[PDB]
This record gives sequence, structure tokens and C-alpha cells, in this order.
Amino acid sequence: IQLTGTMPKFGGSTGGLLSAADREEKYAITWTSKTEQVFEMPTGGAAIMNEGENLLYFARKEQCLALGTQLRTKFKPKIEDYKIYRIYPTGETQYLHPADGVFPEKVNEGREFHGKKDRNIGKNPEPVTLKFSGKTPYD
Amino acid sequence: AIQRGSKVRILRKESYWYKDVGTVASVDKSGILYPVIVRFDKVNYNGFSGSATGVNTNNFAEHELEEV
Amino acid sequence: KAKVIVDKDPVPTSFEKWGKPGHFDRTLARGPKTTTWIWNLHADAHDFDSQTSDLEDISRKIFSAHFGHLAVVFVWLSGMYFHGAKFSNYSAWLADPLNIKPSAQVVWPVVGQDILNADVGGGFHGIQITSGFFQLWRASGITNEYQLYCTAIGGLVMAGLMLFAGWFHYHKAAPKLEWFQNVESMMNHHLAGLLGLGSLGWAGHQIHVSLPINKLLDAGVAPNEIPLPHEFILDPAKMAELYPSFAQGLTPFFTLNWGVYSDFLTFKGGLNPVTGGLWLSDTAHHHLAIAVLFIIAGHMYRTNWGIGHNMKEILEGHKGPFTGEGHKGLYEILTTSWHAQLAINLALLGSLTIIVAQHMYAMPPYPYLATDYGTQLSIFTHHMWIGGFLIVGAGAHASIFMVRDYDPAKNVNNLLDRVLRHRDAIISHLNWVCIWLGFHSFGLYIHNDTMRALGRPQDMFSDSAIQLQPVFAQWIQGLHAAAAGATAPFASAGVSPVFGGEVVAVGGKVAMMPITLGTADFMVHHIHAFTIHVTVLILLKGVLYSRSSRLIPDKAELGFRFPCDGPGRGGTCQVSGWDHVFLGLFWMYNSLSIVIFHFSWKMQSDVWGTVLPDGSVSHITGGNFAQSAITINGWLRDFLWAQAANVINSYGSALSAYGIMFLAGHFVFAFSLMFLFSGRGYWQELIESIVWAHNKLKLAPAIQPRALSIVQGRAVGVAHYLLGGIVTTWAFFLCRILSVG
Amino acid sequence: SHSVKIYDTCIGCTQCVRACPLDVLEMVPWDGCKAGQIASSPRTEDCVGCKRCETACPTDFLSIRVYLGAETTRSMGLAY
Amino acid sequence: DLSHLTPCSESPAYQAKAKSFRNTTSDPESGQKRAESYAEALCGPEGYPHLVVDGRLDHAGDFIIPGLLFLYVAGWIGWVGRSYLIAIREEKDTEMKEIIIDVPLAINKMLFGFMWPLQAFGEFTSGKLTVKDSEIPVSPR
Amino acid sequence: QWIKDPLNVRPIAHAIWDPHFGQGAVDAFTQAGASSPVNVAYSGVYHWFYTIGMTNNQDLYQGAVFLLILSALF
Amino acid sequence: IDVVNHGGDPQVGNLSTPINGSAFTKAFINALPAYRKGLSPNRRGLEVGMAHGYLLYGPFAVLGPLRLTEYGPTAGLLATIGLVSILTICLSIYGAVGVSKPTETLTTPEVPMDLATKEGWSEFAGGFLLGGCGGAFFAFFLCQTPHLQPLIEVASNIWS
Ligand code: CLA
Ligand code: CLA
Ligand code: CLA
Ligand code: CLA
Ligand SMILES: CC1=C(/C=C/C(C)=C/C=C/C(C)=C/C=C/C=C(C)/C=C/C=C(C)/C=C/C2=C(C)CCCC2(C)C)C(C)(C)CCC1
Ligand code: SF4
Ligand code: SF4
Ligand code: SF4
Repeated sequence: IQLTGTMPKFGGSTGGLLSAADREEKYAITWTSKTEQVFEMPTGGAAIMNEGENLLYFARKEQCLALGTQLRTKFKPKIEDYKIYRIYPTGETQYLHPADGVFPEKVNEGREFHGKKDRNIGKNPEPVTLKFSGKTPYD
Repeated sequence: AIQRGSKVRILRKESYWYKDVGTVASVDKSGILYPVIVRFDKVNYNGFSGSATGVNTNNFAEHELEEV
Repeated sequence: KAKVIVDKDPVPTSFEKWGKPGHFDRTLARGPKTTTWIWNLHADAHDFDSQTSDLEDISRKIFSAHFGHLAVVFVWLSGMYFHGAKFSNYSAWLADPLNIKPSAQVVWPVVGQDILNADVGGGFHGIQITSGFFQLWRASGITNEYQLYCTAIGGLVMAGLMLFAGWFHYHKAAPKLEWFQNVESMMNHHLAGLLGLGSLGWAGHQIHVSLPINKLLDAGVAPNEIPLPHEFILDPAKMAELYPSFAQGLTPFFTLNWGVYSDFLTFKGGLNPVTGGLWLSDTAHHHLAIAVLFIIAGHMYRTNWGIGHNMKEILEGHKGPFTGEGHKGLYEILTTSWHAQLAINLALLGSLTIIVAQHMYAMPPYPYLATDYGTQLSIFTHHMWIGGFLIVGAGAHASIFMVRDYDPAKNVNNLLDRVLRHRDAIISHLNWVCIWLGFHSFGLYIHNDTMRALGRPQDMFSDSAIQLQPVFAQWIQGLHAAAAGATAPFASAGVSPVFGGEVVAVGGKVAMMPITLGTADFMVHHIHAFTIHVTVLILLKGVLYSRSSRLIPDKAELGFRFPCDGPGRGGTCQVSGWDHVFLGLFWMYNSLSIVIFHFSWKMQSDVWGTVLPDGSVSHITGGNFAQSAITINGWLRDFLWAQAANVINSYGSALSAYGIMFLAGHFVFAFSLMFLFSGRGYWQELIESIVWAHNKLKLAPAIQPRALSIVQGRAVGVAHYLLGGIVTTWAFFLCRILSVG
Repeated sequence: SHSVKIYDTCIGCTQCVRACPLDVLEMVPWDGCKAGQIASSPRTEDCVGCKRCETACPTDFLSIRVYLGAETTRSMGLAY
Repeated sequence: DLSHLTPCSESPAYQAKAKSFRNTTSDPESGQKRAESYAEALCGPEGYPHLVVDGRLDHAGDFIIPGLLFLYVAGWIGWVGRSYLIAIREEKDTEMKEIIIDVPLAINKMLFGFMWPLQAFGEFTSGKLTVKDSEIPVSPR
Repeated sequence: QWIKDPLNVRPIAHAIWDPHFGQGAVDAFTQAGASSPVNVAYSGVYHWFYTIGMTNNQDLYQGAVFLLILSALF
Repeated sequence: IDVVNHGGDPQVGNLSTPINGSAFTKAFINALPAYRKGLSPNRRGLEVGMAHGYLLYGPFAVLGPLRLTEYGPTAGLLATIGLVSILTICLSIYGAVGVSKPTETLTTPEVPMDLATKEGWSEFAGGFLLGGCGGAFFAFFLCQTPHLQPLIEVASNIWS
């Protein structure tokens, strides 16, 4: 909410936000670091993680997690404390990536079964059974 | 009759080694759906493009097997 | 700062790793479970960066592999000199170089290939070579085949010496990492000691051997009464009876009385009227001048004694307002990454080979080089193809540098960082200039096809029709034709007869004519610029978007050589830096094919030909470049259809191997499209059907048969495409020019 | 939006979640496996369809399976 | 009876060509040897030898003898390959000597590969040549 | 004209109206005894019509009108 | 001194280069008929169409099928009128689909709000039609009334 953050010292590039970021949706990543180091933006080029907490905006979620992977791996201080948000041009902010506060590769209680089939993938219905209906054989 | 080291034939149609014989590495005694770990001589297709390696073991159920 | 330090015996010399393939990679060492292991064995055999992570071991492997490559090249050169010594008519060619074709390869008569031994003159049957080795040996002063046999023996000895050095520098005394980091000493010893001393030694050879032997050859003396080059040195009276300034000693060199050396160190400029080549006095003077210049340039960099530059403060001082920080970080880039060095060196060597091609046709350096049109066409085409391949490899290794050796920590706000920051503005404007050049270079041809088809010859882009005269190139030609005596007051003639003057002709054939540029030359030069620009666009787009893009931001973790990221985002097929090299190989094929087609038509129509006794020049095709090289139908009809009448009627003759190679290249080009058009998942399923039929008869192989990978499928397709097209053009060019030249 | 469906032949190796570049997948507890966890795809509207999860699956046929369906501005992965 | 195909000796187009047959080897009369050797074939209107492939005798040398010779040699190659492939299975390290060929076994397979049709008939009648459809990997439908 | 000399007269498919023709293309495509740029028929429906009983242009016109009525009926 | 800066916001994919937005390109792009502050549509379109119709009577008048014929200037006028009409139909259907607010860049921080509606783009299209017809006819009249006007002899001797 309201995204208190300062922007990394970046010289500005051409791979950043286009016109659809202020009209459809844009994304943000905030992360806290105790030292000043150099990172590579998915935008292009290199920028400076300044001391303290950082806020960057990107046009895609994949750019934000490509930054978050660079924040997790390949850094000796091993930054995991990053949060990814989605900002619509209305002003609404949706907090996205660490929803439970824990990374998705670590199991946590309180997460429910999404997309889980209690059947083998070979034990799928034939399409000829599901002709002329909206249902597709992976339902 | 399914025990560790017994040669066994796969009855999963979609498996790479359907109607092929592999050895049993371990059988799990807890209540899981696919307890029989079976290891094969051949390797699966699995891996990225250009990868020279692939997996050669999978979990299977009791009804997905037959002992030779 | 620059010292010699080595490790003694780092790698033992044993044959135990010879029988263990895939030892260099950890993934390749588990054993061949699938046939993808076999192709990965060859794909990653030379990629030393993926083998070891230590830059010292990588540099040691590179240094020792250079010696093996030099040994291979020396075996090749010794084989060429041995073929000149034993299986050639070089002694016959030196007597009558105007009516005997150069041949240096006989064909064994086991099947009907004895017809491939062409009748070339002097009672010798063999393949008419077009490599230009014979003219090179005539310019070197070689008069008999024993001097070629000695050079072949020396090439074998040098190849064995290079093999021993490659074994020595990897298994006995291998240099450390800091022996490679001091590029200051390396560049000083490559400028002064390799280029400078090499050109100084060749200048001395051309003073003492090439000049007297070639002046006696042009004076009309038969080569077996011409004295050997060592009594020219042992007895200076015979050396001083011609070019009589050898009567005085070396003291005018040391008292700076260089002008009395003007009889044998000339700046004549033009071509020799007797032989059609450059004056060897001009070449000896040229080699002496560039030897002095290269030796002077080899004293620029600081190695051990304080004087000199460090190639870093030069880079540190070069910074502007539009860039800011400047070239900081580039010295560490070029001294820690072998791929950036290969990308620079391969680009400059490719452009250098293209310069060599564009220079040796207009200023032929060798006696009777321009007379034999086959040699000139073959060396031009060969050096264009080699140069374009090296430029595309430079794009490749720049892409390999960007994902495997580029470090963003060392590159903040320098030139490379800012290129990555405005790569969209670079690539979009390059895309626009490619589209503009395509429209206003190819739509001119399309418009000319349309108006010539619609019966509108006055609506075309022709010399008679709407003119598009290249006024800048014509102005530059006028500047070069008037350069001798006005802006080069001490040149007897221009650098080449191309820019103006008179027809230089030797025998009955034209050595060189002026090459007038009209609407067709304008239009084909714009197609040259267009195709070069699109090749630049694909290669530079692979370089700049190698690490990341708006599509795939995490593309550096996928690597240089990966097929795709998946069918998502619409389908991310051929996103890698490798696939841009894969497409740039097709576009260099297109570019250099148009270049060599422009050459082979412009020289045949407007330069090459015979001289009538009246004085007019009857060219090979008849000057049809002015009116037919403006249309695609003219290029198809008057160049491809008309000049391939020799390659298809060559059967049952001495050039039938060229017709065979013509059809073979057509086959390989068509064979490429099976790999290029199809995909892996068809062939994996087909091989799955074959595996069951093998399983039915107990024919299951231990190494499981897999289809070729997606990158390997593209690599096989592009290699077959380039091979089939290049073999086709080689066969067409050589069989045309061995019949009309 | 694409459909990422996880089947019951899952060993809970978490390779699909670590291979996923847009946080589509996560691990939920599951009593039917030795690892005690199965993959789930809650925010599958963010799936581009790269099938890196299908690449990393070590089952003989993949327990996680991506079905490319309707295309949105996130499925195309468009920065514009 | 192939009345359109004349013998090359009686054909007056083959005799015009047979003067100018080029020598193929270093033997000077190789063209004359080819001219006399190709005269027993059938020549068309071109003057070139034709091959009749229907298994008849006095034309079995066109296809039947070269065909049977190739069938023997190809059966030799395939049987020695199948024998080596079978022999390297049941010894627990098969990919390494699939990639690096065990020469002393391959020589013994090769030089005893002349009796390939007898061994092929023995394996066919014994049933050890063909794998039953149960014990074989089959793709899904 | 074609039924008089089917072995010499070239069948005309249709006329050419092209704004892009120069004088050379109009002179070149004025063929088969026409005074206009016309295309030579290579589908060979002229032989078909002559064989099935068509003799003059009116029998072809009534067939074209009947086929228009049949298409409207369908 | 960094002459190449960002526009004030570095994470937006653009750079404030001298060519892009320095001092002389912010003006003269903000002072063109598009992006000028006080103009309404059917005046922006009028100015744009007049300039376009005037410039487009250059590759039709001396470059055409009739350029060696006295009907050549008239045919070039008719071709310019036809191209202006096609472009007006394109503008009209682009507006009739439905327009959004135009893209704001570093060079143009303020875009015309009057062109963000379908009614404004209809006025722009009508002004483009009247301007294009007027500019094409004015260029035709200027090229035709001296009947030689040797400035047209230049760039027709080039385009011979
Ligand atoms: C695939 C590799 C390949 C192949 C097979 C050949 C084969 C051929 N070349 Mg070639 N060449 C190539 C690549 C290739 N070259 C490259 C990459 C270059 C650029 C350096 C050249 C430049 C070159 C020239 C300049 C000439 C040949 C010539 C020859 C022909 C005779 C060979 C000979 O003995 O010339 C012997 C020729 C020489 C020794 C003269 C070369 C001296 C050069 C000017 C000095 C180069 C120094 C150094 C190695 C390069 C440093 C680069 C610098 C930017 C740092 C033969 C057709 C010759 C020819 O066409 O004769 C008819 C010829 O004069 N080549
Ligand atoms: C100085 C020259 C130079 C050097 C030494 C390098 C160095 C290397 N390159 Mg290469 N490269 C260059 C020139 C160079 N290249 C050029 C000219 C090209 C343009 C085509 C490229 C394009 C390029 C790409 C695209 C890639 C490399 C890569 C490699 C690496 C490993 C190569 C390997 O093991 O593959 C060995 C493979 C082969 C030898 C197969 C080549 C097959 C060719 C087509 C056949 C030769 C043609 C022949 C005449 C055909 C005759 C047919 C007849 C026999 C029937 C290594 C760093 C690879 C790499 O680093 O991967 C990460 C990589 O993918 N290269
Ligand atoms: C004849 C074959 C052909 C043609 C037409 C094209 C066309 C194109 N290639 Mg290429 N290419 C080809 C084969 C072909 N390629 C193959 C074999 C491969 C190798 C794998 C590729 C891969 C490839 C890549 C890798 C790239 C291209 C790019 C380009 C574009 C260059 C820009 C240009 O010239 O625009 C002008 C267009 C032309 C010259 C085509 C002729 C059109 C005429 C002049 C105009 C006629 C239009 C007509 C009047 C319209 C009215 C008709 C109406 C009924 C619709 C262009 C669209 C590049 C690109 O897009 O970036 C700029 C690029 O990146 N090519
Ligand atoms: C032991 C070796 C062996 C044997 C006996 C077979 C036998 C069979 N293959 Mg073949 N094949 C093999 C190796 C072998 N193949 C290899 C190496 C390849 C890869 C090039 C293939 C790829 C292949 C294809 C693509 C097809 C067959 C087919 C067939 C069948 C018909 C024969 C035929 O079309 O020959 C064709 C043979 C080839 C195209 C290549 C054979 C290469 C040599 C001759 C094999 C023997 C040499 C071996 C490499 C070394 C011997 C071991 C030695 C150390 C002792 C038959 C069941 C066809 C089928 O399914 O029919 C039912 C089919 O479509 N095979
Ligand atoms: C400045 C400048 C520039 C630009 C240039 C150009 C581009 C120009 C153009 C120009 C032009 C392009 C012009 C135009 C003009 C126009 C006009 C002048 C018009 C007018 C018209 C009119 C007036 C008309 C009228 C009418 C009408 C309306 C209707 C009725 C009829 C009439 C005809 C009467 C640049 C960029 C280089 C930059 C620098 C500066
Ligand atoms: S078709 Fe092949 S290259 Fe393209 S996305 Fe699918 S797997 Fe990748
Ligand atoms: S297809 Fe790609 S984005 Fe979608 S779940 Fe799989 S790995 Fe994640
Ligand atoms: S990668 Fe496959 S097996 Fe592993 S946890 Fe994910 S769904 Fe289960």
C-alpha cells in the first residue's frame, strides 16, 4: 500500500516502461539491502542498489521475477526480502509474489489445491466424448 | 511378490518403458499412490534440448506392474 | 611488468584420455546413453570456457591449440608447394605464361575421371588450378621446381616444429595467466616483430630475389638460363649490372641519400605493361615503408621499461559528454574475455579479407594475374566468402561474450552499458534503414521488371530511362584518375586503371579497363549496402538482445546456445544469440552471393575481354550490364541462364567435374531444407517407429537413437545450405571462367 | 489464460516451482506423496506457457502439464 | 521377346559409338575391352546397353547375379552387426563398447559371418530371431 | 473465328483492361486476331464447347445466363 | 556532464537525448499543428493537410505515367487528390473505430486532449480533407500558371 521506496541509481534506458504501463498495468519490486552493490536490470544495463530499501517499476511480471532471481542467486548478501506488486492506473495495488510471506518452493499450510487432478494424466477423457460442449478433455 | 531387485514390466501405456522390464530400487510402505520405485536400463526423453542425460527411474503403483 | 613465468609439466602426456571421449566435460563423461551425446561431443570439443572455469587453463588450451592449427596450415602450405614441385607444369608455365594454363593437380585414372585431366599446354594433363599459386611463385622469384620442393620440405619441418611447440606449451612448460594479461608486450611483438619484421624480411627478399629474377623474366630471358638468386648476393656485379645503384653500398641508406635508391624503389603506381601485375619495385618499396611504419608502431606500448602506453589511460582518457564515463572497463573486458578478443579480431580479419578481395582485382600484385581471369575471379570470390564467414563469426563471439563473459559490475555507465541501455534505439533505426534500403534498392529492380514487362522502357531506372547516376563515386573516380601528378605528384600513374586512364592489356586479353559506374552500379551497390545492413541487423540484434529482452528478460541464464524458451509468449522460437548467427549466415550468403554476382558480371561485361587489333575491346558478354543488370529478369536471363550454358554443357569434357559439383551443390541446397523446414518432434516419432522394428529383430542399439536437437537441426540445415549454395556458385563461376577466360 | 494442471503422479521434488519464471506454481501439503507436498497453480492467469515446469518434471510422463488456451496480455508476455 | 531392343553387335548405333569409347584405366585398350564386353548386352536406338530385369536367364547377369551377390554381402553386414549387438548386451556395460568398439569380438563376428543364411534360418526356425509382440516397447495409440 | 480453324486460331479467354500497359504491351497482347489486348485461353473450354454442341456465341450466352439462374437457385 | 539524461523518470523506456528532447525539439514539435496548445481540430487537420497536399504534388507531377505529357501536371493533381482522399478515409475509419488518448513522451509531455475523442478525430479528418485538396490545388496552380517555372526543371532533370 502506497509503496514507500526510493529508486535505484539508474541512468535511464529504452527497455523500461512503455505507454501501456500507465494505461493497462505495471509492476513493482521492493527489496531491502544492507549494502550498496551493482545489479543488472532486465530493462537493460546495470544499476545501483543503494543502501536501504529499493523500489523499481517494470512492464511485466516476468521482468520483476527475473530481477528477483538475480536478487536471490548470484549475490553474496543473499537478498530474499523482496515483494512484488501490481499497480493498475486507477491506483489499486495488488500484492503478488510472496503472498504467504514464504517463497512458493517452500511448502506452507493455508494454501489450497489449485489445478490438482486426482487422476493419472493417461486416464483423461477422449475428446470424442466431449464433442459439441464447452468442456475440454483436461477438465 | 514386488520386492527390491525383482525385474518387473510396466503396464502404464504413457510411460517411456511401456512393456519393458526394469528393476525395483525401493518399495514404500506408507500410504502413497505410487510406492514402487523402478529403475530402467534405458533413459527417458526428459531433459532440455541437446541434453545427453535423462531420467531412468519412476514411481509406479502395484496394479501398474507385473512380475516376470 | 612483462616477464616469462611458466608451470613445468602441468598436464602429463598419456594416451589414457585418448580412449575416454567426453573427458573435457562433466556431463559428457557419464557415458553415451543417447545419440545426443555423440553430437555434444563435437559441439563442445573446442568450447574451453564450458570445460574449465579457470581462465589460465582456458588460455593455455587456446595457446596450445593455435600451434596445432598452425601445424595444419603449414601441412596445407607444404602440400601446395609439393604439388607445385612434383605434379605441376610450373616449369612449363614459366616459359610461356600467356598460352599455358596453370595446373598443379593430376587425377588418377581408375575410372573415367582421366577426362578431368585438362589439356593445358606443354604436354601436361591435369586440373587447371585457379588458386594463383603459380603467379605467387613467379612474383617470389621461384624459377624451378626444386625451390618448391625445398619450400615443401621446410613447410613439413615447420609443421612438425609447431606440433612440438603445441605439445611443449601444454605438457612441458605452460605459461601462466599473467603471461597472457600483458597484451602490451604481445602487441609490441606482433606489430614490430611479426608484421614489421615480416614485411621487412619480405622487402629484403623482394629487393634481392624477386626484383632481379622478375626483371630478367620480363626482359625476355628463359628461366633455366636465369641465374639462381644466391649468386645475385654472392656476386653483386650481376646484381648491379641491372638497376645500377647497387654499385654504391648501403651508405646512402645510412646517410639518408634514399633518392639514389629510386631506380629499384619506385612509386610508379600503375600496372606493368609486360605482365599486367603491379611493379615489384612498388611492392618492395611498399613493404619497406609499411615495415618501417609497423616497427615504429610496435614501440608504442609500455612493456618493461617505463616508456610507452599502457592501453588503459588511453581508454580512460577517451570520454565525452554523450558517453560520460567512457572506455573504463574495456581493458578488463579485453584482457579477461577471450570471446571479446575473438569478436574484434574476427571482424577485423573478415573485413580485411574483403579488403584483400576488393584490392587484388583492381591492383593485381602478381605477374600474369589479371590475364588469367579464372585466378582473379576465384581469389575474389574465395576471399569474399572467407571474410563474410569471419564477420558472422565475430557476431557469434560477441553474442557468446555477452552471456558468458559480460559482467555488469565492471560495466556501469561506460560505452557497453549505454549500448545495452539504448539497444532499442539502435535496433529500431537499423531496422528502419534495412527496410528503407530494401525498398529503394530492390523495388527499383521490381519497378524496372514491371516497366520492362509492361512495354515502358522510358519509365524505368536506366541510363536511357530515369537516371540514377552515382555522382559521388564518379567524383571520387575523377579524383583518383587525376591523383597522379596533382595530389600524388611523384606517382607515374594512378593506383589502378579502374578509376581512369587507358586499357592495360597483356597479350591479347585485357588486364584491366576503367570501370564506369552507371545506374546499374548504383542500384547494385545499394543492394550491397542493403544486404550488408540486414546482416548487421541480425548479428547486432543477437549481440544487444543476447542477455535480455522485453520478451525473455532472464535470457542470460538460458545461455548462448539454446533453442527456445517455449511456445509461450506467442512462441519464443529462435530467441537465442546463436539463432541470430544462424539467420546471419543465410544473410551473408545472400549478401556475398550478390557481391560475387556483381563482380562476375561487371568484370565480364565491362573489364575482361579481348583486344581487337584496331584498339577496341570485345568483352566476354558484350557490355550487357548497362541494360540488363537493372532488372531481375536481366540478372536471371543474361547472367544466370546465359553464363551457366558452360557448366551444363561441360559433360563429356575436361570441366565435367564442375557440372557434377554444380548438380551436387543443388542437391545439398535442397537437402538443407529438410533440416531447415521440419522440426525435431517429427523425426523423433519416426525414429520411434524405427526403434520398434529394430526391437522386433533384437537390433536395439545400446546408445538410444535420438533425433538431432533443435539447435543442431538448425546448424545442420544452415551448414548444408551454405555448402550447397557455395559449391554451386564455385562450380558455375569456375566452369564459366575456364571456358570464356 | 493457460491451464496448468498437476496430476497425482507427483513426487514433490519442487523442480516445477523453481523452474517457473512467473510464480504460477507453489507447493501445498499433500498426504499422497513421500515428500508430503504437491504442486498447485493458483495464479495460472500469469502463465505465459513457456513449459519450463514441464521441462523440469522428472516423471515418465509429466505430472505438471500446461495447456495453452486463451491468449491475454499476460500470456503473450507483452511489455507494451 | 523385346523386338525393340536389338543386340549391340547387330545394332548399327552401338558400332558408331564403340569406336570412340574412352579409356578408363591406365590400360590402353580399355575402351576396346569395354566395347567387346558390352556387345553381348541389348542396345536401344541410342546405341547404349540396356538391362532387362525379369529374372530370365541369358539376362540374369544384369540383375540376378549382382542382386544375389549384394544380398549375400548385405546379409553378412547385417548379421555381423546384429550378432555384435546381441553379444554386447548381457554384460552390464554396453554403451561404452557400443561407442568404443570391442575389436577382438568384432573380428570373431566378422570372419565367422560368412555362414549368415544358415544362422538366420536357424534363428528363424528356433524363434530366437524375432521378439514376440508382448516383450517389446510400443508407443501409445 | 475458332470453329472455322481450330488448329490455327488461338482461343481467347477474356480481354485485358490494364491502366499500366505501355505501347509495347498493348502491341504484344493484341493477339489471336483481336484488335484489343486479350489473353489466350489455355483451359481449353473452347474444344469442350465445340465438342458438346456449341456453335455460335448466342448458344454460349444462353448457357451463361442459365448458369446464372442455376447459381441464384442454389 | 551528461547531455543524454532521462526525462525525469529513469524507469520509463526513453532517453532525453539532444535529438529527442533538449531545447529545440521540445519546441517545434510542441509548436507543430499536432501538439500545439491553442488549436482546435479542423485547424490542426487543416494545417497538416495543407502541408501534406503541397508536398505530395512533387512525386506525382514530375513522376508519373504522364510526366512527358502536357496532361502530366493535371494527372499529378488528380493522383494527389486521390491519395488525400484515401488518407482521409483512413483517418475517418481510424477515428470511427475509437481513439484513445495519444501517447505522452519526453518530447511531448502534453498531448492534445481534443484528439482523444472520436468527434475530435472526425474534425481532424475533415480538416485534413479540405487542407489536402487546397494544398494539392495550390501546388497545381503554382506549377501550372508559369507553364515552365524552371524550379520544376530542377529535380525533373534529375528524375529524367
Ligand atoms: C580459409 C582460409 C583461407 C584459405 C584457404 C586461403 C587461401 C588462399 N589465399 Mg588467403 N587469406 C585468408 C584466408 C584464406 N586464404 C585470410 C583470412 C586473409 C586475411 C589476412 C587472407 C589474405 C590473403 C592475401 C593477402 C593473399 C592470400 C592468397 C591466398 C591464395 C594462395 C595462398 C598463398 O600462399 O598465399 C600467399 C600470400 C601471402 C603470403 C601474402 C599475404 C601477406 C599478408 C598481406 C600479410 C598478413 C599478415 C598476417 C597473417 C595478418 C595480420 C592481420 C592484421 C590485421 C593484424 C589462396 C587462394 C594470395 C593470393 O590470392 O594469391 C593469388 C594473397 O596474396 N590470402
Ligand atoms: C578464429 C576462428 C574461430 C574460432 C577458433 C572459434 C571458436 C569457437 N567457436 Mg566459432 N565461429 C567462427 C570462427 C571461430 N570459432 C566462424 C567463422 C563462425 C561462423 C560460421 C563461428 C560461429 C560460431 C557459433 C555459432 C558458435 C561457435 C562456437 C565455437 C566454440 C566451439 C567450437 C566447437 O567445438 O565446434 C566444433 C564444430 C565443428 C567443427 C562443426 C563444423 C562443421 C562445419 C560446417 C563443416 C566444415 C565445412 C566443410 C568445408 C564442409 C565439408 C563437407 C565434406 C567433409 C563432406 C569456440 C569458442 C560455439 C560455442 O562457443 O558454443 C557455445 C557456437 O555455438 N562458433
Ligand atoms: C525473396 C525472399 C525474401 C523476401 C521478400 C524477404 C523479405 C524481408 N526480409 Mg528476409 N529472409 C528470407 C527471404 C526473404 N526475405 C529467408 C530465406 C530468410 C533467411 C532465414 C529470411 C530471414 C530474414 C531475417 C532474419 C530478416 C529478414 C528481413 C527482411 C525484410 C527486409 C526489409 C525489406 O527489404 O523491406 C522491403 C521489402 C522488400 C524489398 C520485399 C519486396 C517488396 C517490394 C519491394 C514492394 C512491393 C509491395 C507491393 C507494392 C504492395 C502492394 C501489393 C498489394 C496487393 C498488397 C523483408 C520484409 C529483416 C527484417 O525484417 O528487418 C528489416 C530481418 O531481420 N529476412
Ligand atoms: C546392425 C545394424 C543394423 C541392422 C541389421 C539394421 C536392420 C534394419 N534396419 Mg537399420 N540402421 C542402422 C543399423 C542397422 N539396421 C543404423 C546404424 C542406422 C542409422 C543410419 C539405421 C537406421 C534405419 C532406418 C532409418 C531404417 C532402417 C531399417 C532397417 C530394416 C531394413 C534394412 C534397411 O533398410 O537398411 C537400411 C540401413 C541403413 C539406412 C543404415 C545401416 C548402416 C549399416 C549398414 C549398419 C551396419 C553397420 C554398423 C554401423 C556396424 C556393425 C557392427 C560391427 C561393429 C560388427 C532392418 C530391420 C528400415 C526399417 O525400419 O525397415 C523395417 C528403416 O526405415 N534402419
Ligand atoms: C522549416 C524546417 C524544417 C521543415 C522543412 C519542410 C518539411 C518544409 C515543408 C514545407 C511545406 C510542405 C510547405 C507547404 C506549404 C503549403 C501551403 C503554402 C499551402 C497553402 C495552400 C492554400 C493557401 C490553398 C488554398 C486553396 C484552398 C484552401 C481551397 C480552394 C483552393 C485553394 C487552392 C485556393 C526542417 C524539418 C528541415 C527543420 C528545419 C526547419
Ligand atoms: S516449436 Fe520447437 S523451437 Fe519453437 S517453441 Fe516449440 S520447442 Fe521451441
Ligand atoms: S508454463 Fe512457464 S509460466 Fe506457466 S507454470 Fe509452467 S513454467 Fe510457469
Ligand atoms: S516438477 Fe513435476 S514431479 Fe516435481 S514437484 Fe513439480 S509436478 Fe511434481
